[PDB]
Amino acid sequence: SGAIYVGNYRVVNRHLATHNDWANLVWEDSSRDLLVSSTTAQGCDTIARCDCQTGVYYCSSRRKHYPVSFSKPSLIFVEASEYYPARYQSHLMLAVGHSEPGDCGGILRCQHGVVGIVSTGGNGLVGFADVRDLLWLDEE
Ligand SMILES: Cn1ccnc1-c1noc(C2CCC2)n1
Ligand SMILES: [Zn+2]
Repeated sequence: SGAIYVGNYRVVNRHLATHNDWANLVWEDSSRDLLVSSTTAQGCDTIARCDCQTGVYYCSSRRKHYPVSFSKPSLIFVEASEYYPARYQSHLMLAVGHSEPGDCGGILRCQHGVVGIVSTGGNGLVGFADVRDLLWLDEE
């Protein structure tokens, strides 16, 4: 679990969205595993606007932050997970590192702020849902 809190937006894994997130829906995309909902209190997070391929992500299943190199956001085939089938996911960035299903929502951050959240795992890779293309998170 985990979320990005930017302005009055809450960014979560679409597969972990609550009834409240769906009841207060701003934007969702099953092919990115991303859902954004509206918040009452404003958020502490800034969004990276950058093409950085180095950063640090939180791994809840290790209680650790790991510096990683990661691929640019792409359309990637992902093997079946306990929360999704074997399928293509878009705007996905891969690095070498530990990602279990409960790691989804852990933040990946660079020198420019929040890059994305853990979305995929297994075979010693960790996939992140990029949010740096979502410029609209930075206003309204
Ligand atoms: C409707 N739509 C479709 C694709 N992207 C959007 C979207 N992005 O931001 C928003 C507005 C910004 C304030 C909430 N909608
Ligand atoms: Zn950056």
